[PDB]
Amino acid sequence: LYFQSMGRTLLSLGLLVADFGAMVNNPHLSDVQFQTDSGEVLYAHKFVLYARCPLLIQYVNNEGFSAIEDGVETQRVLLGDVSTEAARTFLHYLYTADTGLPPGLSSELSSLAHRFGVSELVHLCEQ
Amino acid sequence: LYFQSMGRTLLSLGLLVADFGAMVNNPHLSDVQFQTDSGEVLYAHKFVLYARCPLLIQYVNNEGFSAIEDGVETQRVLLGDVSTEAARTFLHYLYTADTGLPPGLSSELSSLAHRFGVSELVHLCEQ
Amino acid sequence: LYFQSMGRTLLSLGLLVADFGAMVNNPHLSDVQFQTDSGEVLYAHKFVLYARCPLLIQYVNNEGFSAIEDGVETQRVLLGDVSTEAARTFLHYLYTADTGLPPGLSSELSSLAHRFGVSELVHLCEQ
Amino acid sequence: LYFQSMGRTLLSLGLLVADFGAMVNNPHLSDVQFQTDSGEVLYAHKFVLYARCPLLIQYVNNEGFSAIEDGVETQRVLLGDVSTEAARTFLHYLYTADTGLPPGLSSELSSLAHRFGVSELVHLCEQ
Amino acid sequence: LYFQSMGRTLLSLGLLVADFGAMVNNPHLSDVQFQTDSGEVLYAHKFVLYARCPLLIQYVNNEGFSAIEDGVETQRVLLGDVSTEAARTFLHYLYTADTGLPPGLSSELSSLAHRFGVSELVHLCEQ
Amino acid sequence: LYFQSMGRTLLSLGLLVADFGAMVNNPHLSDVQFQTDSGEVLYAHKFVLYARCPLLIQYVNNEGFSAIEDGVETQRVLLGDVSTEAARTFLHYLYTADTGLPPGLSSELSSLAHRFGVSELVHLCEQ
Repeated sequence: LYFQSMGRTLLSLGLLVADFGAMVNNPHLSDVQFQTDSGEVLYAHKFVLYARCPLLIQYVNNEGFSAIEDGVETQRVLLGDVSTEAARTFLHYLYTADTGLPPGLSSELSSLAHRFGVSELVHLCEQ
Repeated sequence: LYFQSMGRTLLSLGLLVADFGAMVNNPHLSDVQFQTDSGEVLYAHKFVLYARCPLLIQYVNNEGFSAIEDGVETQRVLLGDVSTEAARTFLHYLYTADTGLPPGLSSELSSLAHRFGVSELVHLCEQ
Repeated sequence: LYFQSMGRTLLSLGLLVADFGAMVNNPHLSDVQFQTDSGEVLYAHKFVLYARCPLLIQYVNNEGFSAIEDGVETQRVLLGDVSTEAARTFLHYLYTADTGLPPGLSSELSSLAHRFGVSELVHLCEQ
Repeated sequence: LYFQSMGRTLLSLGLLVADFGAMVNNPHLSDVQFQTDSGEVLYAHKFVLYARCPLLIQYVNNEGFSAIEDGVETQRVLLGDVSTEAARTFLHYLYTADTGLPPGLSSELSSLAHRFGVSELVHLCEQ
Repeated sequence: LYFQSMGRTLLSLGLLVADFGAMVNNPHLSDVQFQTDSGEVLYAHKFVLYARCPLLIQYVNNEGFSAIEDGVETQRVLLGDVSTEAARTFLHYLYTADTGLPPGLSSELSSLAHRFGVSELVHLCEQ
Repeated sequence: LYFQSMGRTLLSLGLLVADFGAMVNNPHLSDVQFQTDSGEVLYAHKFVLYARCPLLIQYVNNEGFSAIEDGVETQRVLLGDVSTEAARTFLHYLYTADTGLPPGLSSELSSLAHRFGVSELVHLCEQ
């Protein structure tokens, strides 16, 4: 039953990526956030960062700091020299593995990918 | 939504082939049957034969003849010089496009495929 | 030989769906037809309906009636409250498992799918 | 560049599922845990449960309670009438969408899937 | 690890076809060339022709002749009655197996494919 | 016609890899060969090496030397510190992109892959 079986497999995986995609920049259950030079804040989740990107969660733990936002404590991390759109796309990749990266952002993404050791994303950007 | 979309596609196609597979040698709605030299009768359906194999439905219409089985009229067709297992497998291919052909049968199948112009099945058998 | 093997598999399945697609609304070997409220008649084949959709063939057998068209007897079935285009698309799905459903029809299709228990098509329509 | 592109896509998705798979029953960053009738505790992460399974996170929030384990506070939730292996497999599905479910567990899984509205997993279990 | 494994597989194959594609009409290491009726010369490589197309390398060996171009000896072969674009596309297929054939060329390609026994390309052209 | 189209695509690519696979260690049209420390000679083809592996063809051109074998001149290259089986597998990868590498050879292959810059093969070996 190859077609039924592969069909179920792809469908399940598609639901999973849509489900985690809905958590990108989602303040619900967010325990970490990134502030970009524009002042914009991007909500994230240590779960994803730890699971997907050891250098990034290390940076969060070392360079992040306690902040109160709307009466709720979080770990804020400054993420400088990058557009908010590029930062958001980088998080989207960690959450969803989506390879459809906007070509206008490749330079930034590759810089992010490089800084935090996301080899696979470097390759996406070079290609 | 590539994964959801391809998943749904493969799943639907898998159901379709399982559904038509259940009609192979199924006397329900059968309006044609093949008698092999062993005396065994294989039930089939002109719908499939017409849609999938012009040379076979032509042979059915030209060489077939009226027969009564259990009080019900059908078109019986003699299909000589082939094992029942090979004939059954050939019908299975017309109904399901299943390419997993038992290697022990390839010579017979290829002969059937050749006689009735099923090019694609010839190729499966040579390979 | 994965690529040769999967290639042959997809190719065979593609031929099968094209072959059965050519039977949609095809009066040849048609033993059942649907009349829509517009007066348009859609030719079908009990083979497909029985194999693919138990609730639909049950409705055909229970609610259908004998009709003579061009001197030939068939089972006519009234299929009300649905456009001919939606009915035709529903049959196309039963014959081919094609998931590319015209978005303009999704409401009708979903109603058809629901009425005749085609779960998979309900899902296609919701998504 | 279809093959390079689909290759990169599947590879990225494969890394993602392996990365999240490593978080199944992983106490690191765990903010919720399930206690089964055997007394065994399964570590989980509200991030996944919220994103993937609304009925389960609702049950966690409503029926869960504060617990201290090794001096650290978490939300403990009793998950009765199910083997630990079945519970663990259910979490594995929420984290990874893996469809390769051990057949010995299908009855339990289907019961879990049903209770928490994971339609897709019900289907996997029936098939 | 199906997704990682198939991903690596497709990616490797994609690199291979891009690498050999870069050799189409590439004079580097060319030991055979085709002259079309326009006077245009197409560089090729006996390696590919021998491996992929027995009738073509046979024609090269039988009908080709020694030629000096820029002080370097090669085997020149006249390839008449075909546009350079069609000849180039035919070579591209032998080097890369690319099935995306420009529809404007199908008649020529099919003639080439026929003359040199490239069954698979005949089929691409008919379809 | 997705299934017919992808089927044709995979089938063509499968033929291509089988065709080039038949050239691995094939003395026909061989213009370069590798001698391993066991004394065994592996036939190769500069076409492939140039197209697929710049560092390897550079090594061939710089370190290779003229040799006469059975009265025919070739470029012989010493390839030390590696088993013949590992060397042969490395060539097989350059010719076919086959990712199914024998696990017993991964250390050698990775050393070869590293020495000649075949990044993709390094990754196959680490995984």
